[PDB]
Amino acid sequence: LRFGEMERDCMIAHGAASFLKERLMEASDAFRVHICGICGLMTVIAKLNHNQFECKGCDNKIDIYQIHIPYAAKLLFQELMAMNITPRLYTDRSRDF
Amino acid sequence: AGRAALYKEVYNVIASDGSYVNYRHMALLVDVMTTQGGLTSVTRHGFNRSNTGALMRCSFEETVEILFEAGASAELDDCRGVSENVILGQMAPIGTGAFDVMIDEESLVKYM
Amino acid sequence: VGQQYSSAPLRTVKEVQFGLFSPEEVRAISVAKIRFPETMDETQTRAKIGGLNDPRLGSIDRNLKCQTCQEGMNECPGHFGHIDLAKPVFHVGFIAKIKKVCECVCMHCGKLLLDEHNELMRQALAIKDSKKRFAAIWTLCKTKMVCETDVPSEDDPTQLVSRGGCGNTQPTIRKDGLKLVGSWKKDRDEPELRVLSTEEILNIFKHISVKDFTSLGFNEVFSRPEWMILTCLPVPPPPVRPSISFNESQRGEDDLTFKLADILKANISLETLEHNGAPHHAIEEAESLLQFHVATYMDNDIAGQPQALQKSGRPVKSIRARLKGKEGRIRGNLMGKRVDFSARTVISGDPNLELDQVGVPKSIAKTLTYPEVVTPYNIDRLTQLVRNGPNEHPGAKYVIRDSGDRIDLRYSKRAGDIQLQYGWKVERHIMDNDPVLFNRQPSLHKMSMMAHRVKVIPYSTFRLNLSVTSPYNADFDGDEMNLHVPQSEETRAELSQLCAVPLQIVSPQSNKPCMGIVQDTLCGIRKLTLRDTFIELDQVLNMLYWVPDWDGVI
Amino acid sequence: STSTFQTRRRRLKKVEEEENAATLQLGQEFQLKQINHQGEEEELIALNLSEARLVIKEALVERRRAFKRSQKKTREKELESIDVLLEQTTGGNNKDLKNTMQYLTNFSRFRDQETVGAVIQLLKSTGLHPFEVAQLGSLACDTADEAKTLIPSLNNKISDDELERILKELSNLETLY
Amino acid sequence: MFFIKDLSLNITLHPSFFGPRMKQYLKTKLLEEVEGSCTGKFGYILCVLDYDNIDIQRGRILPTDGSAEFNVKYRAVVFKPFKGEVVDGTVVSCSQHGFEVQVGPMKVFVTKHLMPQDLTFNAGSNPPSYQSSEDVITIKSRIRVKIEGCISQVSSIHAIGSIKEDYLGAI
Amino acid sequence: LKEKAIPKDQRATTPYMTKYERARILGTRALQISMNAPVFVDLEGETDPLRIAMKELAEKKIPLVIRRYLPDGSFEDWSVEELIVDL
Amino acid sequence: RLVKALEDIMVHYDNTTRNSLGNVIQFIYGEDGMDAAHIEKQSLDTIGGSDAAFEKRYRVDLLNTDHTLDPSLLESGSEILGDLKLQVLLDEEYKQLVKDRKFLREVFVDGEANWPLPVNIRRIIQNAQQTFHIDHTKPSDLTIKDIVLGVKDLQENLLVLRGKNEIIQNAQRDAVTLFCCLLRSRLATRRVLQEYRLTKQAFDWVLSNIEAQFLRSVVHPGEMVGVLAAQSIGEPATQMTLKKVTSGVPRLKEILNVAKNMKTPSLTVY
Amino acid sequence: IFVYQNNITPSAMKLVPSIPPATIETFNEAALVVNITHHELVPKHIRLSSDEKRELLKRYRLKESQLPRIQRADPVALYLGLKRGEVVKIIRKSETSGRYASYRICM
DNA sequence: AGTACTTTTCGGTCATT
RNA sequence: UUCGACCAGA
DNA sequence: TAAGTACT
Ligand SMILES: [Mg+2]
Ligand SMILES: [Zn+2]
Ligand SMILES: [Zn+2]
Ligand SMILES: [Zn+2]
Repeated sequence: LRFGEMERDCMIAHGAASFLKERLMEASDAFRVHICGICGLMTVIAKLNHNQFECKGCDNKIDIYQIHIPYAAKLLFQELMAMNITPRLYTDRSRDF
Repeated sequence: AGRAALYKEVYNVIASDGSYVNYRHMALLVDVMTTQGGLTSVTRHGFNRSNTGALMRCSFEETVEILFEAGASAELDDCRGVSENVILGQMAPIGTGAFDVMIDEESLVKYM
Repeated sequence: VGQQYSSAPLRTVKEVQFGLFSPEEVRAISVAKIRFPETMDETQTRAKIGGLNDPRLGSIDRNLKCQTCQEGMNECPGHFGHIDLAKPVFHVGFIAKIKKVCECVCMHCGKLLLDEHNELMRQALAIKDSKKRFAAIWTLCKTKMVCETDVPSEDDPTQLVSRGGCGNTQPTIRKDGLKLVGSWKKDRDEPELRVLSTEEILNIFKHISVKDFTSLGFNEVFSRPEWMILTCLPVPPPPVRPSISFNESQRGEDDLTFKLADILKANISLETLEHNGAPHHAIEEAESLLQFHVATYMDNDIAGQPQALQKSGRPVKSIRARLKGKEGRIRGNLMGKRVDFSARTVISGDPNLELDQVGVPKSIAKTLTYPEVVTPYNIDRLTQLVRNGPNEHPGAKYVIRDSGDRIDLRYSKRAGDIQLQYGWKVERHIMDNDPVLFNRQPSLHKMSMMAHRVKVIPYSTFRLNLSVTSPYNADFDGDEMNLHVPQSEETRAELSQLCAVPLQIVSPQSNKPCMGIVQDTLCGIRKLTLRDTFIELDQVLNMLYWVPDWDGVI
Repeated sequence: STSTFQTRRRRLKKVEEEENAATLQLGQEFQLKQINHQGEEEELIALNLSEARLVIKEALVERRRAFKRSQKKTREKELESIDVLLEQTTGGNNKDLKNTMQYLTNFSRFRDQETVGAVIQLLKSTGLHPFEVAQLGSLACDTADEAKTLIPSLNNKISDDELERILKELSNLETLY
Repeated sequence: MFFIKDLSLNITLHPSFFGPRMKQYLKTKLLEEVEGSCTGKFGYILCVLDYDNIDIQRGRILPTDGSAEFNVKYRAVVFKPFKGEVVDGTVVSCSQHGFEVQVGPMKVFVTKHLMPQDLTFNAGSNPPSYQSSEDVITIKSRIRVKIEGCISQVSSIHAIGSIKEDYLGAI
Repeated sequence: LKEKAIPKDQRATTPYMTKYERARILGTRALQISMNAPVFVDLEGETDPLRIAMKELAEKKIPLVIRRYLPDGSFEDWSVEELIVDL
Repeated sequence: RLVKALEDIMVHYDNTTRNSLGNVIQFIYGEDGMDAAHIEKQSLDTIGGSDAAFEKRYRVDLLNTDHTLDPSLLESGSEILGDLKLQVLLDEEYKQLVKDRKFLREVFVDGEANWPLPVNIRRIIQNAQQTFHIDHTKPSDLTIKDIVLGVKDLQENLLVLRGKNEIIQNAQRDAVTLFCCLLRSRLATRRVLQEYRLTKQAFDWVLSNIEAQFLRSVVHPGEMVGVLAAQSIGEPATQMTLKKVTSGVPRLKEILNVAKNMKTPSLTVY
Repeated sequence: IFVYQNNITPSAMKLVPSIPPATIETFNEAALVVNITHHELVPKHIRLSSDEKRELLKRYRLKESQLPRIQRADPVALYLGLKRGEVVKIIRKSETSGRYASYRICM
């Protein structure tokens, strides 16, 4: 079935935080990607076996994170990139506030 | 005084029908419309232009148009918006998520 | 989610840094040269040429290989590729600025058109808001069309101070299709119309100052004006433009995979002109073609008509189109999704449930499942459900062990067998009193979605209590309703502790309760009241028995 | 992995990874000015062999102790004495530590926490940088040349005579065997 | 050369172990994933000091599984050779391409052609060696090398050193 | 970061546990309990985690700490023990 | 629209209403920090009523045979008559109830005295009543000091905001004022003894409850009030099924759009 | 304060901000016939010392931007004549709690 | 300154690519 | 799969 | 349907 926009706004109202996620992630999309702790991208060439990780270019192998985001969102990003736009995914805020 | 009117008028629209809404609601809205400076409209023209992140406004009326000028002016998004997280698959800072929980190792001993 | 452990630490996204790809970066990232426009058939031989899709990029045919990255299909997200263009092209969406920028700076030297020297400018240089400086700056120098070399400082208008030089008059500019053209006024008379070559624009930008960027809504690290022009083109990997196979010996390519195919073609053709019979300007008749495709690929709903129809007259899904509001990604994939653990049917009233319940049909209860974790507290009960099977009602239909592997209870040669292990999970059937989220769209209320108690019942309908009718705003003239099932011990909590119907009784939207008594029960509660109305023993006894909490005191 | 008390704001262009040479230019992770947990500043911590042998032993020991509060609820002679301290408070599969103790205990230059102390009190009047004030401690040096040449970061930081005196008091403190 | 750097690490504890002596388990695991590790930005982690005052701080419960994550702050003894660093160690392996010295937890290798000339290589020796006019280098023989360059890798670090300068060789 | 940590004194938030807090503490705790975590109350025969939680939460024997963040980023720390539970 | 425009608004732990920027939109949710759900239409008795009748009800004069509490009500009835130190509190009280009157009449000019307010006091007493089987016959046992000095001690505990300073604690007083008017309205000496014969027990109870009750009606930092407020308005907007003004739905549309050329423009000049 | 009748010449007004610190203001007669602050709706405003303001901020942990704003040309902003940066405290009546304290910074 | 244009506005069937 | 039409509904 | 901006 469909947990559309309104069905969200509702849980938001309810304050039913986690449930909202559970609907959005675990019971739907939910995907695990790897990022470069330098250039917030999906670049990372994760061989999840020989634990190699790399990311030539920003050239890494050390600073690499892993995250969970809706596949659709991955796509959103990749799509945006295909449009030459860069959406950086950083795992730590540096702008304070 | 404008707020005072903008409210009064909105209140009336809901009274004419013989319905009732607790001040606070109409207030809040009438307020969001005002604070900023004058009469900010509830439309892609107004509010969806504020300093709010990109990803957030991104989800209403202008999407791509908005995203494009986001990376072109290298914006930075806080990810404090309900939307922001929903798009990332993270727990939004909302009710249940307006705080964190921890295992106090100390108190975890007095208990036994 | 995703499966297969990764020694990589896991965090949550905290910031989203928006930028623009620098040709140099695009190259570094890519793992594919992408020279050929073809798809595969190494001469019909099935596979994939080191040309387009997978010249090292992602895959298909259910085959590990993703640059050894293996893992295969599910897990290996895409790996961007690139495609070195022939000559710089605009960015269909940026044209607006690229233009509005030139109008802010003069060519040849490439520098601002209003220094701290002009006071009106000062004011426009204190405003801290990329979107606003650049909106005021522009309004200020869009008018002046003479790269002043000497201006009257903060003193006498008599004395003239110097700065940058080259008064080369500034041409006003207008937009014709995907190209920028401007006229240079000559005094003595008559204009001078010439097309602004990208090659040219791009350059004037490359030379704009470091502090000049910034002054104008930009960012030295993430978005230099010079990047609004495409030199290198990132190539989205299959997963963005997947195929569709009808087994084998057929096709199935995606819209995008074609516009690249075109862009590619239109690019090569160009190249083979500047290294061959180059009738100088019989080329810019084929360089506009690249600017076109590389434009339409991203946006295809422009002003200059030509829809770039694909043989058969079908429009062509531009990337932009995929994100555009409603029905698309952002709004229809992210802000709202289709989900699992959900059911819907026809609702009908039942004067025999408590308010906070909801009758679920056995049919569904046996379909919907809740993952429970084998615990000493339950081991017993759980093992019984498992045994019971996925056909009997109180039962379960999936046992999952630590070894991240699913035991399909309805087939597994061991269904009857199996002893659970503390720590295993046993997806079981929904059971009497499993908190669930019930709802009737359109949902425009906290209450349009409330937590009910699951009461497994016969017959095919969600049977809801009457009094909880007005909140959802539902009738039974064939009205349907949606049920969602929680999944984590904590998720339920969130429903039961905040969304449970008993809780919604009084609403803040009008500081008064939001459910009451209707139809029969109401109409009858009046009659049953009247002075005139009396009741005799035999019955007053049955009526008493009915209020479940009767203290048994006639 | 194991982060290190200093969030260096990496803004995209990670390119300047200088060289590592006895130009007292050690990775950013080893500037003379590093940060302590308390949040305070503190000089780098350079350990010359045998001084390290003591810090390790000292912790490996006081571990075996607090590893029993909870339990309830001569050269060749030290090799055996240490092997045990490991097969008691070590991971045993820390083949490195084993090998670091042999080495660390074989090429060491001091046995008394009193002798290593004076060595320090001594070199710590030089104003030299931690890395030098280490090598000097763990490397035999008879001439100002054997020194000012195996530790080229010194060269102009100390008069040969002066550095020669220091070298004297070292062989004079150098515990026997 | 050996250092005492201040580090930190994040451990994800399963609710299982939310016992009475959790602290105990944490530390325990701290050590499982550090003492013996290796990096290019820290090099050889050898020993966690001050086992007792290890800071755990309040760990926060993740939010899908009760696993909690504490930022175990600690301090330990590290060691990462450098280029131009002079160290002496015991030789270990020795072939026709050079011998390999073992400076602590690391192995520094010296090339046949990175030594002097009057020092040739004797094959028919038992055990294998390198002879000189007055010097002889083989297994147990102690050498003092100058690490020309470093190469990090996996969970170890190797490097090539020379004995062609002065005050370099046997002892 | 500690300048962003407010002292147990000077504390200013609500002395009582917010409905979302308890909502989450119970869930969170329930979850952990269901994970075979240790239970700090004698189960009077109970066997449902959220039920055990509700119990732990009433004898205020729950080792959790609610960290309340403020708009500017600084937070306050309260303990299920402290927090009053009206509702 | 309404929604998307107020998603990000919620009450933060400081009891301020903000959005994702931290932009205060309301300093106290709804100008009072009370959760809509805990509210009922009460009547501020102190408002209406002839200046004459106002006295006959709230006025107490211990120095007058005809304006004192007849000892048939209070236990220490006869031993009070005349006392001058009490008539000071007793007068302080009245000067206040009166200050109140004028205040309300400055806020609710319509004279309308029924308003939504946390803590239903009427009922809270109604219970106090039949909970202690209070007899409208025998005399109370309250000190006039008992009453007046505890009602004052109550207001001190109806805390909405907490802050340890002036700017904050000054807001506190603000976001409570109206409620208290209603409070003193119903806990005035004369009333407390003649209208609802409370005993010390009753009164000390009625107090304790009002406090707790109040403290529950506050708003929980966490509430996503924005989406709430949005819906609360937008919901009854759908139900709108349809003197010559612009009307409902089209008008609301006209308002949210902030349109320069509104169909009906009008303007009422008194 | 200069009170013009029907208008001032665009040649003159561009002479006000040319002599700081001092400041000048231009008011039309027809606009001052009635005092707007006397209107039923308009609640009373109040200037705040750069002392009282640096406070409001500290007490709410606000940054200048997160504060509600009033227009540099807002009728009442002129009546009192604020300056980009000055804060006005708006105190009004309320059907939820007698009085409500609000703050408006300026742009 | 007027006219045209764009956006925004919870199931199965048929036909063609 | 996609577009489009219809529908059908509440 | 109907309004509002941006655009011709
Ligand atoms: Mg219906
Ligand atoms: Zn990278
Ligand atoms: Zn791959
Ligand atoms: Zn120029």
